[PDB]
Amino acid sequence: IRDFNNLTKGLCTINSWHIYGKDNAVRIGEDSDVLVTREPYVSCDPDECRFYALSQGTTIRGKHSNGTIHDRSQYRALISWPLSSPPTVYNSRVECIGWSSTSCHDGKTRMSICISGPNNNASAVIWYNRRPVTEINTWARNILRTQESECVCHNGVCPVVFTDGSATGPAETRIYYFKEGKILKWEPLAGTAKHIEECSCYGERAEITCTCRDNWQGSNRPVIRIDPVAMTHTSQYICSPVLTDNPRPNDPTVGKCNDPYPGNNNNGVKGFSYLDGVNTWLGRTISRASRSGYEMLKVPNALTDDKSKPTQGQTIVLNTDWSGYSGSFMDYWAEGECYRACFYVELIRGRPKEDKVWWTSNSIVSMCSSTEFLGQWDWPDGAKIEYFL
Amino acid sequence: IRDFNNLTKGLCTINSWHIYGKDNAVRIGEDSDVLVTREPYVSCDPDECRFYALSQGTTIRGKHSNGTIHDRSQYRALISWPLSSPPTVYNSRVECIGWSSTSCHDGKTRMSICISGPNNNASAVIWYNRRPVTEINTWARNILRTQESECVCHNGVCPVVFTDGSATGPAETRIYYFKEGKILKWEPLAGTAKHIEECSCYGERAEITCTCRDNWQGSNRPVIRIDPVAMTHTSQYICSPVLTDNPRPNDPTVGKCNDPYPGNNNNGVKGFSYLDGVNTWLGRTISRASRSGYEMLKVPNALTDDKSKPTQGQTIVLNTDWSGYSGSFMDYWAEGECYRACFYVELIRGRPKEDKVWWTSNSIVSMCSSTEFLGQWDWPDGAKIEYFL
Amino acid sequence: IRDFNNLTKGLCTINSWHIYGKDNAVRIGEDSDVLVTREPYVSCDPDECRFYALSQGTTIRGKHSNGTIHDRSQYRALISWPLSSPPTVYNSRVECIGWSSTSCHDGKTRMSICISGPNNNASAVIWYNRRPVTEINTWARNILRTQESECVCHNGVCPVVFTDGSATGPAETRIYYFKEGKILKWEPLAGTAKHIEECSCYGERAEITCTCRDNWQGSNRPVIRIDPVAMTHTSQYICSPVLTDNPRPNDPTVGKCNDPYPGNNNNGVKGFSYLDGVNTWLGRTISRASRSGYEMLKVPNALTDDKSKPTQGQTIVLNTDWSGYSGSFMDYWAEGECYRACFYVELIRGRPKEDKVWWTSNSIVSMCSSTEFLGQWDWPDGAKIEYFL
Amino acid sequence: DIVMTQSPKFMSTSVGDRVTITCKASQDVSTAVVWYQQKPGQSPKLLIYWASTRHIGVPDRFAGSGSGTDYTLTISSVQAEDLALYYCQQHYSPPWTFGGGTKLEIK
Ligand SMILES: *[C@@H]1O[C@H](CO)[C@@H](O[C@@H]2O[C@H](CO)[C@@H](O[C@@H]3O[C@H](CO)[C@@H](O)[C@H](O[C@H]4O[C@H](CO)[C@@H](O)[C@H](O)[C@@H]4O[C@H]4O[C@H](CO)[C@@H](O)[C@H](O)[C@@H]4O[C@H]4O[C@H](CO)[C@@H](O)[C@H](O)[C@@H]4O)[C@@H]3O)[C@H](O)[C@H]2NC(C)=O)[C@H](O)[C@H]1NC(C)=O
Ligand SMILES: *[C@@H]1O[C@H](CO)[C@@H](O[C@@H]2O[C@H](CO)[C@@H](O[C@@H]3O[C@H](CO)[C@@H](O)[C@H](O[C@H]4O[C@H](CO)[C@@H](O)[C@H](O)[C@@H]4O[C@H]4O[C@H](CO)[C@@H](O)[C@H](O)[C@@H]4O[C@H]4O[C@H](CO)[C@@H](O)[C@H](O)[C@@H]4O)[C@@H]3O)[C@H](O)[C@H]2NC(C)=O)[C@H](O)[C@H]1NC(C)=O
Ligand SMILES: *[C@@H]1O[C@H](CO)[C@@H](O[C@@H]2O[C@H](CO)[C@@H](O[C@@H]3O[C@H](CO)[C@@H](O)[C@H](O[C@H]4O[C@H](CO)[C@@H](O)[C@H](O)[C@@H]4O[C@H]4O[C@H](CO)[C@@H](O)[C@H](O)[C@@H]4O[C@H]4O[C@H](CO)[C@@H](O)[C@H](O)[C@@H]4O)[C@@H]3O)[C@H](O)[C@H]2NC(C)=O)[C@H](O)[C@H]1NC(C)=O
Ligand SMILES: *[C@@H]1O[C@H](CO)[C@@H](O)[C@H](O)[C@H]1NC(C)=O
Ligand SMILES: *[C@@H]1O[C@H](CO)[C@@H](O)[C@H](O)[C@H]1NC(C)=O
Ligand SMILES: *[C@@H]1O[C@H](CO)[C@@H](O)[C@H](O)[C@H]1NC(C)=O
Ligand SMILES: *[C@@H]1O[C@H](CO)[C@@H](O)[C@H](O)[C@H]1NC(C)=O
Ligand SMILES: *[C@@H]1O[C@H](CO)[C@@H](O)[C@H](O)[C@H]1NC(C)=O
Ligand SMILES: *[C@@H]1O[C@H](CO)[C@@H](O)[C@H](O)[C@H]1NC(C)=O
Ligand SMILES: [Ca+2]
Ligand SMILES: [Ca+2]
Ligand SMILES: [Ca+2]
Repeated sequence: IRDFNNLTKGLCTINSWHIYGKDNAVRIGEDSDVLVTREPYVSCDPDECRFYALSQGTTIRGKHSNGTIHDRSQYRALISWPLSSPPTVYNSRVECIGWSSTSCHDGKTRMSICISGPNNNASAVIWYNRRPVTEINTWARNILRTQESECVCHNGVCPVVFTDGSATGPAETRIYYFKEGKILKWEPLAGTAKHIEECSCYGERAEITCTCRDNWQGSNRPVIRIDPVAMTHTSQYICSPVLTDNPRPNDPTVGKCNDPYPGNNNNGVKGFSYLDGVNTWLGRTISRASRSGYEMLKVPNALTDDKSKPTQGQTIVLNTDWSGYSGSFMDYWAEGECYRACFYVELIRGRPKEDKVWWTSNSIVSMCSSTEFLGQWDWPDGAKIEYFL
Repeated sequence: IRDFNNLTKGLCTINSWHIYGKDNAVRIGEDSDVLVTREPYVSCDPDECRFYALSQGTTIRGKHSNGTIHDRSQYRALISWPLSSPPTVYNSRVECIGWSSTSCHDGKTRMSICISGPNNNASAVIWYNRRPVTEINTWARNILRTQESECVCHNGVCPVVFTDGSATGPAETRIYYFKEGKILKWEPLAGTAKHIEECSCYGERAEITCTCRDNWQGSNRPVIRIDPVAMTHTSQYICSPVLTDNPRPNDPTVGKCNDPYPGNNNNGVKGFSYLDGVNTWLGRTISRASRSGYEMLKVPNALTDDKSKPTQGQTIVLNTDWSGYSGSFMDYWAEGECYRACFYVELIRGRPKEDKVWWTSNSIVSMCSSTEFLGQWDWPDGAKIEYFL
Repeated sequence: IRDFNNLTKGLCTINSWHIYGKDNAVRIGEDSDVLVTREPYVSCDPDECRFYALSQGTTIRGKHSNGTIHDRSQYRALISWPLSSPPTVYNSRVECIGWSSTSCHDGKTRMSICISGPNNNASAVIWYNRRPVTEINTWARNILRTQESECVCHNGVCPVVFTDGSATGPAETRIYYFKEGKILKWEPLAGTAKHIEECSCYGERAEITCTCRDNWQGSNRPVIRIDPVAMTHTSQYICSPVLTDNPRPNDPTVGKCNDPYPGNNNNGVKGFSYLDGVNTWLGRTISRASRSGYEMLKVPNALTDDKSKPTQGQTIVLNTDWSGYSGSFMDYWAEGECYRACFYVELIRGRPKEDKVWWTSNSIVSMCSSTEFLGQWDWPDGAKIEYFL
Repeated sequence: DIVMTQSPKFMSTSVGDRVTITCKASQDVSTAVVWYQQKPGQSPKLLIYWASTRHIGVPDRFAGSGSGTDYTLTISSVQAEDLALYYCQQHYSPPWTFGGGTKLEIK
């Protein structure tokens, strides 16, 4: 659309979740040429939505897929492919090179940010309208990292959070505000979260909100609210005792708002939440211990009340199937009064758990908010690790 | 863009090099249908950049790839495919037939020149806007040859250098000036280089500059500066002792400007350089002896001072991985004050060195100029010659 | 182009032939998914040229390619694919179903005619702008057949020749004049040819000319000139003793203009010729006896003088490689003073001659007129029937 | 494997002369011949690669020559310090195969 976007609506009433799109990438990859991806996200253009993910430069079935469990290699790009098609060697478009990304569209065209390099000489290049325009070196030389999901723009301004430093320590997270590709401004992490890792975001009423990972000492979730106009921000935790990170302790009756709810150490998983008062929904794995299942629970006022519980659920995928990363996205350009809220779930396959195959790849599964209360299905990746042997 | 281009900017300050695009063509070719290419280049349109290379009419894994080491066959075309996708049987567009090419876009549409035939009845056809418009017979009946990289246009005029005659002798190089496809003019090689082979070029401030191959008696590099307006030109050598051709002698303390710095005989490799004074950068292989590694070195004033040395480096690829051809390209249509300078590196694989497989093909790797001083990674083709056995 | 075409130029001076496009379809088909085609042609749009051919609904390497030697099946369509790409399962567009076609573009959009059915209840459907608009039943219930190459339009009128009846007898050939898809008019074969089979055509100075097959009793070639405006036509033979059909007798010193030059019986091969006086060129196989090699010979005034001989040649493909069908095409929409004349050559492979494989398919090879006298190469399909075993 | 063949196996000239030493191989190795010299009780050293490019610090007086299968190291001004074994070595394809050496005696 020839004019930048504004976030002018609020969320629609989230009463159940319908299916939006699921590629069956791993089921199709026992016989077409699908690339091994990991870390998916889905982000829309004014004209189409498309799945994204980091590639590993090899197909599921080809010999170089052995060891795609390694997060970082100079063979990974951010690639897009049409909704619910597989990332296949032939329909996949490359966006930019490197091992951590984040991309979003500003109303006019799209930005895409790729981070690359060795852990202590890594570098970000912010592409905008498929041309490189800015580069950022590491500020702390320890695996410089950005969102792994859709970033969000308002009036030409798209906040990105980055983190460089350790996911065990204090690390140095830093919020940037780009416009048309250039560094407008940036800010150090302000507010109460201990460590910020890997956020997923959304926008409503001129506010960009983000749910993230406390990989340091938190089983609850640091949340960052950004004012795109003031180019300013806070961090805090989700008050609700329903813990969404994973691994997890049992859920308290009273969680904690301003510090990491403790129990688990140096471990997390990327995840999201829609924080909108009575109409709040928190996604989390069904497993306490590992990436199995995905549940969506209505927990009214979860961000604020430190004693909040579910009033309604929805299982996205059974505990006896596998889950993984999750982040949010919205069709910002979509006719209506409000924003249909949506999310994706990475279905991870292979190693380390299904170790009989030497690879690790995944599937997208994805849902969006239905105001009617629709019946539920649960949505398995679907492949049999035994046909690849 | 409906109006021809002018080179109106100068180069931007080249302080490090970020990653622009790397297809993992050979890693993907153990399992998708990739064509065996060699001699890559990358050239932009106002609307997209795309990799190019000469095809060998067969896939890496199919049986007819045996012997793709032969440079010339009536089965090779100039093909393009989107940035960082593989040249695959299904996404690759054919531009024109034959075994040596050069293509560039004039602001309005693109020209593409293909040379074809037996060594003594070879012929060039200059395609423009995907229609053939001019043909050129051989002037010396010994393997008529043109750039193997992006040619450059100014105000409707695109210089191409060709060479026909031997890469051991005196050969007869000849600069042509096309406009809209027709021969505007042409010139015999004027200036001090002994033999001119296979140039790569660039444009800044209404000047098209070219770095080339002295396959006859030079380990330094003949450089051709062309005035697109006067339709005129000189040749000379790079003064700097840092020798960029390969095989190479050791580097002198004092190289030679106006004659071939001697040491190696009848051998070369295609390569580039940005010659812009204090802001000069020379690419060369790390190996003295063979195509291993690729280094970019700042050598201030290299073209003129006969006693110039590196003041800064950047390794594009380690000496313990393989390199090959290299040439330059620039996104001429790209918003800004200056020209982001870029180059590609052909990663060659198979024979003659990795002779266990019967083929020879390659990968692109490609970088562009970052003014910030970014950290460095080194960028391997990546395939294991042992999974193709 | 929003207005119908007129043939307003004449041919350009044909002094040699450069390469226009060669898919290496059979070399690529030992490892990508290429469809088995036969009967190729190439026809341009105002915006692109593309190869065409009849498909056989199976890939070279898949099991159902066994027996693709059978001309007619209800599994063949007219398909197009970009220039010099293979007809592959994934890039090939289907035009219309059946076993004999002819297609051409009228300036505005394209027509395409497909013939289908059993030999005695066969039927033609004339598609125009990828919608069916007219149908034609058989007038003589014996394998109703049309051009197998580009048909030609003038001012909205495109003549098509059809034949139904036997290629041993008298058969009933009938010229139709379509406009926008409808039957404007039609005519029975008028003039001196005995039998007319399978023409290839071209247009210059408001005249559509056609060279065809006398499969009945002729080793010379019946030629049909059509006035698109008067919607009228004659037939005659090529006077020249240089015989272009194949199998062939030796060449006389004096051939015959108005009757079939005799020697061979009930056999032919599709072929073309540019008949333009002093600037005439006749293509023919090098073999007397079978489809080997392809030669282009300048025979000045061949259509009229009954004692004409070659004054110049050009070998398109050696006698020790294979040829096949040939027909003409021209980029009618291509900037200039005159028409660059062009042709294709079907390279046939497999059975019946290379019978070790159970299939029969082919390659295009294609050249266009160069006014300069360019050197020559010869252009083999290129595959080794031994790698498919 | 390529096979670097040397013959003779001993060679002699006097002080100040020229000597030439024949290294040939199985197939066309495209000038990619290396020359080493190994003096008694010493590491080899690189004289010459690509049959003609003198390595850092080997003097003008050791010249490289060859093509196809056929190569020849020429020494001039044979000093007393030039007695050693000379070895050729292919470097066109793996594995790099060496000749069997040639002794240079100074007559
Ligand atoms: C047709 O389709 C409709 C629409 O899809 C179906 O209706 C939906 O069906 C859902 C299943 O009944 C229902 O969800 C439930 O809603 C209640 C509200 O009254 C909510 O509390 C439930 O949430 C718990 O249940 C699941 C297990 O079933 C847990 O895995 C989840 O964590 C929630 O439990 C935990 O929450 C609290 C804190 O943790 C504790 O109170 C609780 O003990 C429990 O703790 C353990 O689990 C945690 C993780 O598993 C762990 O961290 C902790 O340490 C403990 O180990 C659930 O959401 C939907 O409300 C309902 N929606 C609608 C509109 O109807 C309908 O039934 C279908 N009908 C037919 C014919 O098929
Ligand atoms: C994080 O990333 C940053 C940014 O990427 C890193 O900084 C860069 O790191 C580079 C490596 O240290 C550094 O490059 C060097 O810069 C100096 C200037 O002070 C420059 O002279 C160096 O160039 C030589 O070095 C390489 C080997 O390391 C050679 O292979 C090359 O040829 C250059 O050597 C030859 O040059 C001259 C003439 O040949 C001679 O003076 C020299 O002896 C040598 O000769 C031999 O080599 C030739 C070919 O190899 C051969 O032809 C000849 O016959 C001889 O055999 C080099 O470029 C960058 O300057 C530096 N840049 C910046 C902004 O910092 C940083 O270190 C990283 N840090 C961490 C924590 O990872
Ligand atoms: C560099 O490239 C250039 C440009 O490409 C080369 O020049 C071209 O080279 C061609 C080969 O020399 C040359 O073609 C010849 O031109 C003469 C005119 O003076 C023409 O008559 C020749 O035509 C006959 O020759 C071929 C065999 O070579 C035959 O297969 C063909 O049929 C023609 O022969 C038949 O024609 C008549 C009637 O049939 C008879 O006079 C003749 O005896 C013969 O009969 C038999 O053959 C028939 C079929 O094969 C058969 O039906 C019959 O029964 C008999 O069996 C030929 O076209 C080009 O003119 C020339 N063009 C130009 C511009 O120079 C150049 O040489 C290359 N140079 C280098 C260094 O590579
Ligand atoms: C976006 O909103 C701003 C005010 O925040 C306004 O000035 C601008 O023109 C708006 N653009 C569009 C396309 O709504
Ligand atoms: C690759 O997979 C094989 C078995 O398919 C395994 O034995 C090997 O260790 C794996 N890793 C590497 C680097 O080869
Ligand atoms: C290119 O520059 C020339 C002068 O060199 C000018 O006349 C011409 O119109 C310019 N074209 C464009 C599109 O800048
Ligand atoms: C093809 O490769 C085979 C082994 O795969 C080899 O023996 C043969 O000589 C190669 N060349 C040709 C022309 O067949
Ligand atoms: C084609 O020519 C006719 C006369 O034959 C004329 O009336 C018509 O408008 C022309 N159309 C075009 C596009 O040239
Ligand atoms: C198919 O090919 C096989 C061998 O591959 C042959 O024996 C058979 O007769 C062919 N025809 C049919 C109709 O199966
Ligand atoms: Ca955590
Ligand atoms: Ca050289
Ligand atoms: Ca006949």
